[PDB]
Amino acid sequence: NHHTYAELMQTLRFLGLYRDEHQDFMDEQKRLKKLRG
Amino acid sequence: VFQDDPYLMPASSLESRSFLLAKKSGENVAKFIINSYPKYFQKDIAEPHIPCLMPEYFEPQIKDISEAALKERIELRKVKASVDMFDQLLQAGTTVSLETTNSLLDLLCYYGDQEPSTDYHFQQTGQSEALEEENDETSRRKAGHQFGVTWRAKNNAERIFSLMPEKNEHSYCTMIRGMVKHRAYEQALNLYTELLNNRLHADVYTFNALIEATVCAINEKFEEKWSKILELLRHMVAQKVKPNLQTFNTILKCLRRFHVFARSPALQVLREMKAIGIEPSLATYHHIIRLFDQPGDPLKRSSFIIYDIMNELMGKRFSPKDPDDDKFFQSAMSICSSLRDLELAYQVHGLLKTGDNWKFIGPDQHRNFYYSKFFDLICLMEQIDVTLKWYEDLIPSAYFPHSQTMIHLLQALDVANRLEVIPKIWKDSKEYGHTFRSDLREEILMLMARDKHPPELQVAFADCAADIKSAYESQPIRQTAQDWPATSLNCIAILFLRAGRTQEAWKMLGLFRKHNKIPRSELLNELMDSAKVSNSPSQAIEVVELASAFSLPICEGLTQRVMSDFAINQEQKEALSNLTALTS
Amino acid sequence: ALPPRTEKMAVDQDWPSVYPVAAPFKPSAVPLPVRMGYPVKKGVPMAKEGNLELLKIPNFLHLTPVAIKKHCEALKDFCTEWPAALDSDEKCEKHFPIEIDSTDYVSSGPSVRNPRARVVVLRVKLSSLNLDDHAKKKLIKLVGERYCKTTDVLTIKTDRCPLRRQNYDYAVYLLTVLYHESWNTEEWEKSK
Amino acid sequence: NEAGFDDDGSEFHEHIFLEKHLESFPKQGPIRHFMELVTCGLSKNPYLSVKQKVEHIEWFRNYFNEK
Amino acid sequence: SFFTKLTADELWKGALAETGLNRGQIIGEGRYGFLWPGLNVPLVQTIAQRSKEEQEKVEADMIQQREEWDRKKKMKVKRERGWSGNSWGGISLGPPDPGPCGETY
Amino acid sequence: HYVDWRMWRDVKRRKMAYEYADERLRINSLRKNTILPKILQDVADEEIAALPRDSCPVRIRNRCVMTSRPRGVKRRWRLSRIVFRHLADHGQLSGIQRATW
Amino acid sequence: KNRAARVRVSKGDKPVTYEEAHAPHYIAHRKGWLSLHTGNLDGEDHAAERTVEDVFLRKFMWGTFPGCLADQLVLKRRGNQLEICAVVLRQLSPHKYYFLVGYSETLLSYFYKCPVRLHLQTVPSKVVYKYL
Amino acid sequence: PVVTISDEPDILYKRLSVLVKGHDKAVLDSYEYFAVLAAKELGISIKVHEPPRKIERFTLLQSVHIYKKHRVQYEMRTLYRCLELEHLTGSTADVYLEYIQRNLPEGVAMEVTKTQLEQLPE
Amino acid sequence: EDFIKKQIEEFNIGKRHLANMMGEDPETFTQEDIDRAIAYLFPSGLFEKRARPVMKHPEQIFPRQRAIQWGEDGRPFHYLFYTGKQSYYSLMHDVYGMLLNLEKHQRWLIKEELEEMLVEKLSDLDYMQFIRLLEKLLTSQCGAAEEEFVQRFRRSVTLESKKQLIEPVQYDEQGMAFSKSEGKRKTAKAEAIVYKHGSGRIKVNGIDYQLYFPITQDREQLMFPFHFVDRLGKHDVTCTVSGGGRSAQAGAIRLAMAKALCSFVTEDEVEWMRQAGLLTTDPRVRERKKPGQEGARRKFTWKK
RNA sequence: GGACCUGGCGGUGCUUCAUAUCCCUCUAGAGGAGCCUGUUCUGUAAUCGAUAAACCCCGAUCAACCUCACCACCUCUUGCUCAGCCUAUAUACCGCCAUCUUCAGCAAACCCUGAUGAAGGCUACAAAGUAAGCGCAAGUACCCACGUAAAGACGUUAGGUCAAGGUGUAGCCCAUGAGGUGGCAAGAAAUGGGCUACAUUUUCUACCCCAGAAACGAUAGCCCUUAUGAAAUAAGGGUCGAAGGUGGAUUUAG
Ligand SMILES: C[NH+](C)c1cc(NC(=O)CNC(C)(C)C)c(O)c2c1C[C@H]1C[C@H]3[C@H]([NH+](C)C)C(O)=C(C(N)=O)C(=O)[C@@]3(O)C(O)=C1C2=O
Ligand SMILES: [Mg+2]
Ligand SMILES: [Mg+2]
Ligand SMILES: [Mg+2]
Ligand SMILES: [Mg+2]
Ligand SMILES: [Mg+2]
Ligand SMILES: [Mg+2]
Ligand SMILES: [Mg+2]
Repeated sequence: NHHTYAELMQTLRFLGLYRDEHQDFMDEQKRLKKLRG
Repeated sequence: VFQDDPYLMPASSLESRSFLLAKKSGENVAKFIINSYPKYFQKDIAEPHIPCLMPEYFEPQIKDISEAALKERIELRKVKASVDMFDQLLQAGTTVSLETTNSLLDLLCYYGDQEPSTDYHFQQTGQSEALEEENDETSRRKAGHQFGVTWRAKNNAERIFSLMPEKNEHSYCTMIRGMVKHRAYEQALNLYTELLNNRLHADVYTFNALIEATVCAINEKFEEKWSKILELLRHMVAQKVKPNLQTFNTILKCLRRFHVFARSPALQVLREMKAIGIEPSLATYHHIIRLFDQPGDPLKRSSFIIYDIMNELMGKRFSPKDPDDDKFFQSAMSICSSLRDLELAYQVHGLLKTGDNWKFIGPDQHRNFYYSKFFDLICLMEQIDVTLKWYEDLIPSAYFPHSQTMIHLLQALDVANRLEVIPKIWKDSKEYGHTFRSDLREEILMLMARDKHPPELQVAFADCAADIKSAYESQPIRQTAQDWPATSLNCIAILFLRAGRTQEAWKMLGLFRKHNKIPRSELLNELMDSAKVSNSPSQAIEVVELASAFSLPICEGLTQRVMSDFAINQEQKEALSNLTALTS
Repeated sequence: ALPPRTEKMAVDQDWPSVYPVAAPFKPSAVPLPVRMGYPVKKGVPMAKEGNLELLKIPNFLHLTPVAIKKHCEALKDFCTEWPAALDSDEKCEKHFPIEIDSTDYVSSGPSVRNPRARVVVLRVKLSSLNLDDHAKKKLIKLVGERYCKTTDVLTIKTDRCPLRRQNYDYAVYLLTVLYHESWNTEEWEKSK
Repeated sequence: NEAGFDDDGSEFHEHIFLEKHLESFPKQGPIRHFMELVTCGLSKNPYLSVKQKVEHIEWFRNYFNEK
Repeated sequence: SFFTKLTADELWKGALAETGLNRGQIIGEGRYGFLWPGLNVPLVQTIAQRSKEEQEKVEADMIQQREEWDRKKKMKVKRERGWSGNSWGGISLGPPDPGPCGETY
Repeated sequence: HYVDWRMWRDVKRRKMAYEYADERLRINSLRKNTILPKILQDVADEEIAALPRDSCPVRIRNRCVMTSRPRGVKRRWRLSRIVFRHLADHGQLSGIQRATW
Repeated sequence: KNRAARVRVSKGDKPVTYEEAHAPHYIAHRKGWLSLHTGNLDGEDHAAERTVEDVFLRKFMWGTFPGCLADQLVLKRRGNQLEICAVVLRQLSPHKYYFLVGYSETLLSYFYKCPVRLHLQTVPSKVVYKYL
Repeated sequence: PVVTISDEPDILYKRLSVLVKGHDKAVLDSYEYFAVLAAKELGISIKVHEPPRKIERFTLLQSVHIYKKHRVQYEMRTLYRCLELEHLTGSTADVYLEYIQRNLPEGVAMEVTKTQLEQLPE
Repeated sequence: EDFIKKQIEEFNIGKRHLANMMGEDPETFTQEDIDRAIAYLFPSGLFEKRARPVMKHPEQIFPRQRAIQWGEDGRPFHYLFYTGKQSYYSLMHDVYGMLLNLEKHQRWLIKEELEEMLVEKLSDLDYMQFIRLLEKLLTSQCGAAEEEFVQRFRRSVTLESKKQLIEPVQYDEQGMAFSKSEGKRKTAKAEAIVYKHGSGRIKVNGIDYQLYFPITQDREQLMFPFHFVDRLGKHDVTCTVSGGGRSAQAGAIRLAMAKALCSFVTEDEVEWMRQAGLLTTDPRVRERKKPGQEGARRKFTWKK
C-alpha cells in the first residue's frame, strides 16, 4: 500500500527514532536552495 | 534474557538491572507509539488472528451520552471522563442502571479519584546498595510509606454513593474496600456498621479489608484489636461467608505488625487453618517467619519454628496463590543467615530445586539477596573445595555477587590457607566490576602480602598487584578522591620486592614520598635485603633518608646495618651521621 | 570488552545446557576457532570472532548425537508401539483395506495457507472389497478413467471442498455411494 | 495448514449439494439449466464457501425475478 | 517512496561526480521532540514531550552550531609565501621523515 | 507517497477492480452461456457496457513492485530486470546463482 | 566491463570486507546468501512479499541503528521466527543497544505479525578482509 | 511429563514420507543424518532416497537500455531428499514430526510430509 | 612465534572440546573425525572446498614463516646470506662439490615443490639449472650418498593401468552363463545381458534387432564387435534401452555389448578391441545455446 | 628555431605466425521472389531513447483501452505525497553496460642509470632491478583434467541511458503539474534481420524410414466460425491458385 510504510517512516523519523539520509539530503539541499533561489 | 556478546554482558547486578529496565523501557516505547498510531498496523498477515498483536484502542469510540459509552470508558479506565459523562447522564435525566453505577464506583474506589499511572510501576526500589546493614527500623519507617492517594472527604465515590437510589451489598463492599485501600479505616468501619444496620452481606475481600482497618486504627491495644478481629470473624461466621487463605494471611500480616505478643495467636491461627482444611501457603509461612524473627530476641525458639516449618514443608511442589512467596524464600533464608545453619540452608536449597520453587524465588533483588547470603554462609562454614564448586556453579550464572561477599571470599580462602586461588577470584572480581572497591583492594593486598610464597605465586601476585596499582593510577578526577592507603602501598611494595621487581618498588617508594604515607618496618627491612642483593649503597642511603624524613625509630638500626654491610665513601658517611644526629 | 566463556569453558561441560535453541553462530559462545572464507594468497581462512559467513551457515550447532539422545530420553514418553500387523503388505491390506492421501505442505513465514494442501485421494482394492461381480462390472463402467488394469487399485480424487476433513468425507461418501449404486441393479442393464 | 478456519461446520454437503438453496423452479426450463450449471460451478469452487455461494445464488434469483 | 530512498555514500557519489555530513545529530532528536528516557535524557523512568519554547530554543542552538561549524570550515589558513604567493620555491616542507633504521632528522 | 502517478493509478485499478469483480463475473457468465435469448443477453450487454472502464481485468498491468516499470518484470517476485539483477547480485536473495551449465 | 557488485581497486588503501570484496559470480561458490527465506524454491507462493519485506527490513535496521552496523545483516526466516542477526560495532553505549533492540524487536514483531528476534554481535572495528 | 491417555484407537499411519527440499545439499544430508539417528534411537524404520535436483534457469538483460546480445543467466538449485517412514505410530508420528519441525532448517528447508493413515471401510 | 604457540594451544583445547562436543570423550580424535564433525555441525554448501569450514592444526593453517636469519649482533647465520637465495645456492654448491670429488675419485621435483622445500622464491631458469646439475650427477657414476641425495629430490610417478575392468561371469538363471553390462551415449542408456552360447540372438526391448533397428547402419553398429572378435554366430544378447535416438541407442547397445564380451573374450583380444575403440564411452554430447547467439557455436548475422 | 623523450602512426624492413581467419581451400546461407518485424523518408493534430565496428525482432521475455510519457477537447487548485514534473543537460553524475578483450598488462612502495632532463631499467656460461595489490593464470558450474561457460584488471571512445530509479545544476507551479473522454501505429518508396519457397534427396497419405500416388509455392487477400477481452490480435476451416525457374558485385556463419 506504501502509505503505511512511507508515512510510518515519516512519523518515526520526525519522532527521531529513524534516521534516513535521503531525507537528510533533501532537507539540506532545499535549505540551500531556499537560501539562494 | 541478556545477550551473548562479551561487550553486552552485565558485570554487576546494578548494570543488569539497568539493562533490564532499558529493555522494558523500549518495550513500552513501541507500545506507546503503536497505540498512538494504530492505522499503520491494522493489516494482519498472521493467521490465526492474534488480538494481543492487534492494537489496543484507548480512546472512546462511543460519543453519544449512553450507558454503552459508560461501560466503554469504565473498561477504558478513564476516571474523569466516566465521572463527567455520568454527570452528563444525570442532567440528561437518563436512569443509569445498578450494575454500571456499581462499575463506576468500583473504578472510583480502585483508583482513588485519579487516573491510572501512565508509567507501569517498577519504581520505589531504588535504594543504594551501600546501606544494607544499618537501621532497618528507620528503613521501615521511610520505606513502608508508598505515596498512595489518601481518601479525601467528599470525593466522587462518596458523591455517587449519595446520589444513587438503591444501595446494595456490592456498592457497600466496594466502598469499604476502597476506604481501607485509601486509608479511611474509621470511615470504612462506620460504613460497615451502616451495612449491618441496612441488613446486607459483606464478602471475603471486605472482611479482610475490615480486619486490616481495625488493625491500622490508631490508639488501641493489641488485646482490643485482637478482640475486634475475633468479633469480625464471628460476624463472618454469622453472615455464613467462608474465610480463606487471603483472610488469614491478612490476619498474619497484622499480627506480624503486632510483634512479640502475637506469636501464640499466630500458632492458633495456623492450627485453625489446618483444622478448617485450607492449605497454608508459602506467604502464610512467610508472615509467621517474619513475625517470629525480630532483632533483640534472646531465645530463638521463635527461630526453631523454622525447623518446624521445613519439617512440614520438604518435598512439596507449589502453585501461585499469594504474592509473598518470593518474600517467603527470602525471609526463610534470612533466618538461615541469622542462625548460621548450613544444614537448613541446604534443605531450603533442596526444597528450591524441587519443582518450580526456582520460579518462587521471584524478583532480581530477592534473588541477589538470596544467593548472596547463601554463598556467604557457604564461605563461612563449608570446606574450600565445595565453596569453590558452589562459586563456579552459582557465579555468575545465578547472580552478581557483592563487595561484602568478596571480602567474605577472601576471609574463607585465608581460613582455608588456599592462597593460590587469589589471582583467579581477583580476575573474576575485576571481570564483575569490583575494580574500584577500596575495601576489596585492601583485603586482597593484606592477605596477599601477609606471607612469603613460592615464586610462581609471587609473580602471579606481582601481575595482580601491578594491575591494582594501574587501576589506582587510572582513577582520575572523582569526588571520592581516595588517597593511597599506607597499608595497600606497603603490601604492593612487599609483593613487588618478593617477586623481585626492585625498580618498580623504588619508583613507588617515590610515590610513598609523594603521598606522604608512613612506610612499614618489614617493608624497609625487605628493602634492606634487596639493597644487599643489588649491592647499591645509593639506594640504601635513599631509603634510609626516607626513614629519617618520616622520623621512624628504626633509622638508627638501618644506618648501622648499612655501615656494617656496605663499603661507603666519607661524604655519604657524613650525611648518614648528620641524619642520625637530626633524628636523635 | 570481556574475556569470553570460550576459554572460560572447560571440558566435560554439558552442551545441551550450552545451546538449547537453534540460534545463530555467536563466536563468543562457540568454543571452537572455526575459520571461513576463501583465503588471500599469502594468508589463511578468515578468523572466528566476526564472520558473517559463519553467521549465514544454517548453524547445526544446536544438535549433536548425545544431545539428541538426551532429547529423546525426554521424548520417549510420547509413543505407543504397533500391533502384529506385520511387515507384509498383503497382511496389512487384509487387516485394513482402504488407503488415503491426506497431506500438509510446511511453508515458512507469516501464514500457513497452502490451499493445495487440502488434496485428498483414496485408493482401495477390489480384491479386498471382496463383494463385486456384476457390481464390479458396473463399477468399472462407472469409473472408466481410473482402474488401471495391471493392479487392482481404485483411485478417487477430491480437491473440490476447502477443508481436509470434509475432503476425507467426500472420499468415503463417494466410495459408499459408488458401491451402493453399483449394487443397485438398473432396468436397462440387459440391453447392453 | 488449516489452523482455525472452521467455516461454521459446513461439513461437505452445504459446499457441493445446493438443492436446498436451489429452491426448484420448473426444472425443464433454461433458467433451471442455468441453475444446474452455476450449481456445479459453485460445487467445484474450493475458494468460496457456502455463504458466498448462496449469496451468488440469491443474486441470480433476485435478477431473474427482476426480469 | 521509502522503498526508493537510497544510501548516503551513493548519493554523495552521484552529487559530487568525483569519479567522472550527519555527525551533528544525537540519536533521538526529532521535530516533534518526544524525548524518550532511553534517548536524549538518561534512563527518571517517565515518558514526556518537552514544550514549544524548549523545542525552538534547542533547534536555534542547533542551527547556530551549524553556522559556527560552517565558519570553522571557512577560516583562512596562513601559508607563508615562497618567492611569491601561489608559488613553491620558498615553501618550507617540514623536517625530513624519521628513518626506519632508528634515525631521525 | 507512491513511486509515481502511474503506480498510484495502477493501485486504484487493483483496489476498485477487486471491489467490482462479482457483478462483472455474473454478467459475463450471462454473456457466454448459450441458453438465454439474445435480447435477454442484450440488456446484460447494456449493464456491463455501463459498468465502469477501470475495473475490467484488461487494464491490469503487472508493473514492478519496487519501482514502476511496465515491461521487463519477472512475476515470481514482481521485480524488474535490473532491480532483480541488483538484489540477486548483491546476494540478499537466497538460491539465485549465476547459471553456468 | 562488469561492475554489478565488484568494488574497484582504488590505490591499495581501501578497507573492505569479504562480502563487498567478493563478486556476484562467487555468490554461492564463495559467499552465500545474506537472507535465508524459503520463498525462492520450486513450490512456494509468497516470495514477492518476502523480498519486499526483506528490503524493508534492511533499510529499517540501517535507519534505526545509525552508523553502527559493520556490514550488512543476516536476515534469516524459519517457520514464523524471523532472525535479524547483526554485527554491530562497539561505539554506542549498551543501554542504547538494548533500547534499540527492544524497540526493533517489538516493532518488527508487530509489523510482520510473528516472533521477530534480533541477535546482536559486538565487534570493536569494521573488519578488513583485504586492502584494495 | 503430562501424558493423558484419552480414548480412541490409533490412526494407523503407514508411510509418512518426508520430502525435504533445499538449496543446499550440505543442509539436506546433515538433516538426513539427524533424522536417521533420531529415528534409529526412536526405533522407527527410516529409508533414504535422493530425488533428482531441478535447476530453474532463466535469462535477463545485462544493460538497462540496449545490448540484448549480452544477457545474464540466473539459476536456482532445488535439491530433493526423501526420508520415507514406514511402520510408525500416529503418536510417534506427530511427536517425531513435531521434533523435526522444531529443528527444521531455515529458508533452505521445506518439509512436505505424505501421511497414509489406513483405516477400515464404511 | 607466540601467535603460532597460542594458536596451537587453542587448537588442542578446541579439538578436545570438539570430541567431547560430538561423542568422543576418548582422547583419540583424528583429523578426518574433525572434518566429518565440522561438516555435520556446519552445513558447508559452498562450491569451494577452501570456502568450506576447516579445522586443522595451525601448522597446516598458517604458512611457513622463515626464521630470523641473523642474531643480536648482525652476523647472519648462513655464510651464503648476501646472495639472498641462501638455501638454493647452498644446494648448488653442495651438488657441485659432490660432482667435483666424484670426478676426482673416478619423476623429478617441480619448481613449486622445490620452492616449498627451500622456503625461497626461485626462477624458472634457476630450477632448470638445478635439474641439469642433478642430471649430470645421475649420469656420472655416483655413490650411495649421492643416490639418496637424488632420491630425496625425486618424487613418485603414480602410474595408472589401462587394463580394462573385466566383469564377473554370472552363472545364473537355470544353468546358463551370462554377463550384464551397461552403456551410455547421447542421453541413451542400454543394459545388455549376453549369454556365452546361443548362436547369435538379439532381444532389444523384447523384440529382435531387425524390428527395433530397420536401418542397416544400426545393424552394422550391432554387427561391429562380433565381427571384430570373430565370434559372430555364437552368443545371445537381451537389451533394455531407454531414451535417445536410433543411432545413440545403437551405439549404447554396442558399448554395453562390447563391455560384456570383454568378459567373454581373452585378455589380449580385449586389449586389442579397446585399441580398436570399443570400450570407451563417446563423450560427444550436445552443447548449449548461448544468449546472444543462434546455436551452440553458430553466431548471428553481420558482426564485422 | 636546433637537438631530444614517450606514444601513435607508416600503401615500414627482417623473422615467426594466424586457421574459421589472412589467402588457396570445405559446408550452408544473405544479397533475387513473397510474408513477418525494425529503421529511413513521406504523411498525420499526433511520444521519446539507440543510429560504423559497438544502431536496425534495439528499451519491448512485446502498445485495441490500459501501457502512455503523444495529440484533440473539457475540467482540478495546497494537488496520493511536509506536492510534483517522463521539464533541459549521459558534455555533472551514481546506478546498470558495450568496445578493444577471439588482450595481457595496470601497478603502491623503494633502488639504480641518464654531469640528479623529459624518461629508462634487457642478457641464467646473466650487464640493476626488487616488488605488496588487481588481472590472466589458478580454483569453481555443467558430463572428465577436454570443451563450453563464467571471468578478463588500469585505461579508450565526454560510446548508451536524467525515460528503470535516485540525483546536482537551471526552470514551472495558473503549469511544463493533475484528472477524464476520444484518436495517433498509413505507404509514390527504400533498407536491415528473420520465416517460407523456387520442387525429384521433391509433394500428399499411412507408417513414423522395405509402400501407394503425384510430377511445384502465401504463416498473403476475401468469407465463415472459435479463443480472450467491456469493446478483434490469435486459432481453425472455407475461399483463392500470386509473383516465383536457386539470385550479379559484394557478403555472413561454422
Ligand atoms: C557537437 N559535439 C561537439 C558534441 C557536443 C556535445 N555536447 C555539448 O557540447 C553540449 N554542452 C551543453 C549542453 C551546451 C552544456 C555532446 O554531448 C556530443 C557531441 C558530439 C556527439 C557525436 C556523437 C556521434 N553519434 C551520435 C553517432 C558519434 O559519431 C560518436 C561516436 N563515438 O560514434 C560520438 O562520440 C557521439 O555519440 C557523441 O558522444 C556526441 C556527444 O555526446
Ligand atoms: Mg598572490
Ligand atoms: Mg561482458
Ligand atoms: Mg508532460
Ligand atoms: Mg555522450
Ligand atoms: Mg543521446
Ligand atoms: Mg562470456
Ligand atoms: Mg580464469
